[PDB]
Amino acid sequence: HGEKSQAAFMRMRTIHWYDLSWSKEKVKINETVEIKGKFHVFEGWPETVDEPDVAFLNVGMPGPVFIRKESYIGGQLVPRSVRLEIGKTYDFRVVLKARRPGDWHVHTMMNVQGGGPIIGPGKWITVEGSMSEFRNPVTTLTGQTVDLENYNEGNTYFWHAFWFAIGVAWIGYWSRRPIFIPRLLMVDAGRADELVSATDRKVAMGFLAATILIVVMAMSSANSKYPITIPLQAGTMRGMKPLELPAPTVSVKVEDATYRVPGRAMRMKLTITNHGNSPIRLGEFYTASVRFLDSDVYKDTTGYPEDLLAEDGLSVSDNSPLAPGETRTVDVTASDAAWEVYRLSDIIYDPDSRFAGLLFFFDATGNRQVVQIDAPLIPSFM
Amino acid sequence: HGEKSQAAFMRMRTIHWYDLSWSKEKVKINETVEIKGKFHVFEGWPETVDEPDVAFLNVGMPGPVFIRKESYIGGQLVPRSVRLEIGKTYDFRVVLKARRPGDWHVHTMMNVQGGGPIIGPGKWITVEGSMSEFRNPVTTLTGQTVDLENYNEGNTYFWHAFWFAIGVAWIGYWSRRPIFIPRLLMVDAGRADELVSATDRKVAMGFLAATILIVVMAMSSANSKYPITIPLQAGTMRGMKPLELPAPTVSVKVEDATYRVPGRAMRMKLTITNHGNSPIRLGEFYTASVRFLDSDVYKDTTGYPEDLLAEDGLSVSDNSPLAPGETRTVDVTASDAAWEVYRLSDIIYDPDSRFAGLLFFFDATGNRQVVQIDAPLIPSFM
Amino acid sequence: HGEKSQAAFMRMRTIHWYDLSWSKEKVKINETVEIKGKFHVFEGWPETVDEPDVAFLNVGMPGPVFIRKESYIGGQLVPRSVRLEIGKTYDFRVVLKARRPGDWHVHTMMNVQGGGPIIGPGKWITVEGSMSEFRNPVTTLTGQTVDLENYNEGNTYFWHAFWFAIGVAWIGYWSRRPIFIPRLLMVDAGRADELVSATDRKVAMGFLAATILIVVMAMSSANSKYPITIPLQAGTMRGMKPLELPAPTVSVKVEDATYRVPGRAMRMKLTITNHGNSPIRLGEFYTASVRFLDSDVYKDTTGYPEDLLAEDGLSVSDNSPLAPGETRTVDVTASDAAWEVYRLSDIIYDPDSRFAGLLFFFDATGNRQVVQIDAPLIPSFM
Ligand SMILES: CCCCCCC/C=C/CCCCCCCC(=O)OC[C@H](COP(=O)(O)OCCN)OC(=O)CCCCCCCCCCCCCCC
Ligand SMILES: CCCCCCC/C=C/CCCCCCCC(=O)OC[C@H](COP(=O)(O)OCCN)OC(=O)CCCCCCCCCCCCCCC
Ligand SMILES: CCCCCCC/C=C/CCCCCCCC(=O)OC[C@H](COP(=O)(O)OCCN)OC(=O)CCCCCCCCCCCCCCC
Ligand SMILES: CCCCCCC/C=C/CCCCCCCC(=O)OC[C@H](COP(=O)(O)OCCN)OC(=O)CCCCCCCCCCCCCCC
Ligand SMILES: CCCCCCC/C=C/CCCCCCCC(=O)OC[C@H](COP(=O)(O)OCCN)OC(=O)CCCCCCCCCCCCCCC
Ligand SMILES: CCCCCCC/C=C/CCCCCCCC(=O)OC[C@H](COP(=O)(O)OCCN)OC(=O)CCCCCCCCCCCCCCC
Ligand SMILES: CCCCCCC/C=C\CCCCCCCC(=O)OC[C@H](COP(=O)(O)OCCN)OC(=O)CCCCCCCCCCCCCCC
Ligand SMILES: CCCCCCC/C=C\CCCCCCCC(=O)OC[C@H](COP(=O)(O)OCCN)OC(=O)CCCCCCCCCCCCCCC
Ligand SMILES: CCCCCCC/C=C\CCCCCCCC(=O)OC[C@H](COP(=O)(O)OCCN)OC(=O)CCCCCCCCCCCCCCC
Ligand SMILES: [Cu+2]
Ligand SMILES: [Cu+2]
Ligand SMILES: [Cu+2]
Ligand SMILES: [Cu+2]
Ligand SMILES: [Cu+2]
Ligand SMILES: [Cu+2]
Repeated sequence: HGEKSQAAFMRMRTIHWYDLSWSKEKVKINETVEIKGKFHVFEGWPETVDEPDVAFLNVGMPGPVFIRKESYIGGQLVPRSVRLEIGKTYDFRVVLKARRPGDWHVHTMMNVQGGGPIIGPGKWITVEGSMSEFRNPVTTLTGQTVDLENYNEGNTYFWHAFWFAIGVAWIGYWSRRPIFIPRLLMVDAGRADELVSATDRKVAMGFLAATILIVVMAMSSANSKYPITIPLQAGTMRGMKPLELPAPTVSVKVEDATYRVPGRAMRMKLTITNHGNSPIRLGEFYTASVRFLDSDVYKDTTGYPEDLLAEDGLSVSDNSPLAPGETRTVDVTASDAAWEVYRLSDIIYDPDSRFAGLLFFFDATGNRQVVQIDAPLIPSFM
Repeated sequence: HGEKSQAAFMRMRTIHWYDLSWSKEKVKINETVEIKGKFHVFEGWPETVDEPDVAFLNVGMPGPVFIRKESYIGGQLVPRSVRLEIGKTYDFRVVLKARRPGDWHVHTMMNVQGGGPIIGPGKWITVEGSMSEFRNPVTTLTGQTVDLENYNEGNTYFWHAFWFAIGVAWIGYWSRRPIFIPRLLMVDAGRADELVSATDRKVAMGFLAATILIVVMAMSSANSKYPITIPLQAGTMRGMKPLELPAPTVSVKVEDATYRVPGRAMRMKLTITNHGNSPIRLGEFYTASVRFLDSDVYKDTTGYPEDLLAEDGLSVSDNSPLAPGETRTVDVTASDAAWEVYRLSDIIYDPDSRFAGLLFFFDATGNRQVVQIDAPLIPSFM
Repeated sequence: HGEKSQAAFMRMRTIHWYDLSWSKEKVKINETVEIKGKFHVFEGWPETVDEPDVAFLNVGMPGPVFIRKESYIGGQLVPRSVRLEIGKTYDFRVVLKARRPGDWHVHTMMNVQGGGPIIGPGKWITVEGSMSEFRNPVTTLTGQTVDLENYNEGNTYFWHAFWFAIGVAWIGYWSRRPIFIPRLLMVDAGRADELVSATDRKVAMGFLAATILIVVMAMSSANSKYPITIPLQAGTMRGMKPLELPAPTVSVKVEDATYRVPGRAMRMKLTITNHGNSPIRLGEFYTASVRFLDSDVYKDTTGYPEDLLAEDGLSVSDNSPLAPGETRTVDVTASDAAWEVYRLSDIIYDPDSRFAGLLFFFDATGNRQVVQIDAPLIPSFM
């Protein structure tokens, strides 16, 4: 939730999430779900979004209904912010543990500093069980195993209640006497010195000394109880390993790209050159989490969110085997209610009417090439 | 105009504009002139100029004597700011349309954010005709063809005059009575409440209600008249395609570079190694829009501004065919009044006495190699 | 001095200084000492240190006990700040001239803007002689040879004394009369106009006119005496040539890296793959200026500061010739008091417990390969 309201061109021109898998659709409490996939950083990064020099891989959900057990970018655990390069592709994996029952829309997201949220496709996952069964065991380097759900709760309650009680007692010591009107009149009359006695001064001195001594003793006792402590671990982790992918033996030029403004579709003229890899055929156009597929060339079998999957939303004028070398100019039409449901038609309000997306080409043997396209998008009103 | 006053080293060390062409020297009104060329970004970019992450290709002229019909960087239209990389070469093309008659010095420039203006060579172009014949037709996506010279002029005049008249009427309603002295005396005397009557309150209420209602009705009518509107299109366009140029089979090292301070020339010792490409010969040294040529090796036939063209300003101690492999140390002398006219001799006031420029080598067949040189420049006073 | 107090991980993860040489250990006054070596910029640059876009090569010493005659980065003189790229290796050379007698700990350092100091290994150098024998001759472009120790000293003294005397005379002219109490009483009594006479006004006018005229005449005389002047030369020098080094035919993966917190050592599990270059053997681990060596494989003969040299501080479970192709998992133990002396054990207070260093592999013929390792460092308390 939160993507439909984001500018259409910003969603089109930031990060592209390609083949994704979810290990389970329905999980029990304390069971783990794995979300893996690839994300590509668009070369034409918008200028109002800072470069992903400081980026964090996040899980979009209405709260800690899951707990993120681990997250890996390129096989490396990433508990901190990371640095990503423009134009590179990265594998990502996220292992989550179920905490609260219910149906949850879970998304993979990249939070970018100086940019904001970049939400990926969301999937509905059902958690069955009771929240009381959730456990979060962690073993420390000191040899102690604790449960993070209730660890250190009683100590915090005790100390906060103790200090609150001390403050309440300090206020109530003075609250046993007339408070506001008689004291104000006495101060106005010049009898302020009569409002504080020697016993009050002794009580204040005792309160101050007891507070300081208790703080010192509590710090000493806490140090004795936990002689091994480390500061909070923070920093930006550089040197993320990107994917070394086969360059596309397929070249695609966008002649024109238009959308009818009333409109639930997008149309584009494309010149495609096959540089080998056998006769190929376009099977899918990915724009903003929406996948328009050509049923005759490719069929999704990964449980891609159906609200974002158009099984026959790709209409190519001529989708015949493009013999290696053939340069065919084709008119592709990406049509689906998701265009209007995911407010991609709101590119009419955007201060930049340019789109970007991914095209997937398959040969007879099923090998897939990914081609990256970007162009300006012209609205049609006649 | 405006380059002679810019620091000499800043002009030497920012952008180099090489082979340029102008389609016409004399044009009529509504006729188009094309300026094409190449620009190279110097690797040793000055630190006080921000990197050209946000750069705009501009035309330097005393105003809209021309209208910039289009501009292309690397074959791509660039109506917005663009991103350029240090050390890369780009083709540029600018098509302008003549608007006002007269002789105009036209320059190609790169405005760089956090840096300032980078002016290129200027050429004198004559426009013949009358300004009243200039037309700027534009066809909108709604099917309307308009002339940008006078489009929406009457509407703006009408609305501004209407609101100015309303304000004048509001002031003049109160201006029919004594204004300053009697009213001031009455307010001082305590008779302020007598200065505003019930009729005045009713008039003020009517003015407020009429203003609000007129604004609302005008907005509704404007929306009805123009139901299709888009916001201003802005942004920085990345992914500019640079030139893939042959690396210079010629290696040049600058041993020493000196200039006499009184002085109208510059001298340099150079070690040149030919790595193939047949016997070569230096034909031209480009510094800051000034081209020093060796008449025996090369002759300009592009109509390069004569104030910046020194046909025999390159004197090479030995400019004989440098057999592939020969490593000759030569003393080159670049001499021309342009050195003093374009205030390149003002490098003596610069907080950085280092120069940069381009050397052009030609073989027997006429093939040209471009070598890029940079060195510190030492003034000579004895 | 000043490195032991710097965070251990910051010292481990910034710049690595490898093979270094000092021309002399004991020098006389006016004699020169050359310090050469290589420095590598770590790829995982810490986020709290700005990238070395503006870096200066500096000499760490308690003052001008030496004078830095020259400094070269990649064979190019670097009197100004320079730009360095992450992940590149550079040669550096520094020629210093002895000025003051005594024993001096001299370090090579890289000052990085927005980062702070990066100190390299320090060496003790003895200077014998008298400071009065030190000379700093410099020949100007005007044909004058001067000594920078005493040049322009007398002129500065004369002008400062002259202006101070003028100010003292101005104060003392008024100081001959009663100063504070009688004047205050007269001003309070309303007799302020009697405290300044016409002669005082004439004296003030003469002082003002003389000051302005003297300033103008002094400027004119200084211009006449030195008709050739240049502004201060400043700027950041880009285009530093890095080393083109053989990629390591040796691959090393860090399985685990741990340190006992009481502790004077560090332990690591490593998987090493030989990709040719004959049977190899680990001979040295460089962490933070500390070099742990395996005496049986390599011996230092460069006079590396002994406080930072552990001749037998590298213990490899199996350090037998790793036949090209062999993938051996070995347990290496780097032990030395320098770990505690140079406060590398203070990584326990660091907000980032990750280390980086260099491994040196030698074959039978003595050829050396440098492998770069980085990992998180886990403290052991049991
Ligand atoms: C829950 C209260 C709201 C917020 C409390 C915030 C800070 C505390 C303020 C007052 C503390 C001192 C009590 C008054 C002097 C406590 C005090 O003096 O009690 C005797 C009073 C005074 O004697 P008197 O002049 O002969 O009688 C006048 C009132 N009948 O008599 C009483 O019968 C008791 C009345 C006082 C009861 C108020 C207690 C509520 C405060 C404790 C709340 C603790 C929880 C805090 C978080 C919400
Ligand atoms: C690092 C330097 C210290 C900071 C400088 C200021 C220090 C001030 C000193 C007092 C100067 C005022 C004159 C008072 C003369 C001595 C003095 O302390 O008198 C009591 C004064 C009231 O002043 P007075 O009676 O008119 O003074 C005349 C002689 N008694 O109250 C206080 O000082 C505050 C309340 C009583 C203090 C008891 C200790 C509790 C507070 C400290 C914590 C102790 C427990 C430590 C935990 C381990
Ligand atoms: C061009 C004027 C300069 C700038 C104007 C700026 C804002 C407007 C100020 C005054 C408007 C109300 C007029 C006075 C009450 C208009 C008004 O009350 O007119 C009757 C006056 C007053 O009657 P009275 O007391 O019996 O006579 C005294 C003056 N003789 O009599 C007149 O004979 C007319 C004199 C007033 C003429 C001034 C008009 C100029 C202002 C309109 C300019 C519009 C263009 C604006 C942009 C420049
Ligand atoms: C979103 C919330 C609204 C903002 C809150 C403030 C609103 C204020 C309300 C009035 C409170 C003061 C008491 C007045 C009582 C009602 C009232 O409006 O009285 C007239 C008052 C003068 O006060 P009064 O006579 O002593 O009031 C006693 C009873 N009449 O003048 C005004 O309110 C201003 C001038 C007359 C207003 C006429 C409408 C023109 C202005 C609004 C635009 C209407 C056209 C819309 C275009 C589509
Ligand atoms: C070294 C002094 C410290 C700093 C000086 C800073 C600025 C100068 C202040 C005073 C200058 C005017 C002198 C007084 C009027 C100089 C002046 O009027 O001298 C005659 C006085 C006054 O005559 P009187 O009323 O009959 O006698 C009263 C004092 N006996 O008599 C004297 O016997 C001389 C006393 C004055 C000597 C003070 C001189 C010190 C100042 C010069 C220092 C220069 C070095 C500067 C850097 C440190
Ligand atoms: C660029 C524009 C200049 C700045 C504008 C202000 C200039 C002010 C002028 C004076 C106006 C006040 C009326 C005084 C009338 C003329 C005048 O100068 O009178 C003397 C006034 C005192 O005023 P007054 O006697 O009541 O004036 C009545 C007629 N004399 O003192 C001063 O002006 C200051 C002290 C005397 C000046 C002598 C010259 C020394 C200062 C200047 C440097 C000269 C040497 C140059 C070196 C090459
Ligand atoms: C959450 C836990 C709540 C803690 C509650 C603590 C109690 C707080 C205040 C008690 C007020 C009694 C005032 C009696 C003066 C009532 C009073 O003033 O009585 C006259 C005495 C006469 O004493 P004397 O013998 O003639 O002279 C002194 C030596 N003999 O004067 C005084 O000066 C008596 C001073 C006594 C002050 C006691 C207050 C100390 C409170 C510290 C509390 C510590 C916090 C808890 C620790 C875990
Ligand atoms: C650029 C175009 C210029 C537009 C010029 C607009 C004219 C402006 C002001 C007229 C002043 C007349 C004042 C008469 C009070 C003169 C006045 O006060 O007369 C006494 C009346 C008595 O009226 P009554 O009948 O006894 O009671 C009300 C119901 N019957 O009192 C009032 O309260 C009369 C109020 C009348 C106010 C009229 C002003 C409205 C002006 C709106 C202009 C709209 C803008 C143009 C639209 C395109
Ligand atoms: C470090 C070097 C130190 C320099 C010391 C300079 C001496 C400073 C002040 C002298 C005070 C004498 C005051 C006499 C008034 C004492 C005074 O006021 O005497 C009455 C005269 C009467 O003169 P008169 O003839 O009747 O009228 C004028 C034409 N004839 O009035 C005046 O107005 C006299 C004005 C004389 C003022 C002289 C002060 C000029 C000082 C400039 C110094 C230059 C700096 C050094 C250059 C290298
Ligand atoms: Cu959602
Ligand atoms: Cu992409
Ligand atoms: Cu010009
Ligand atoms: Cu260049
Ligand atoms: Cu030291
Ligand atoms: Cu390194």
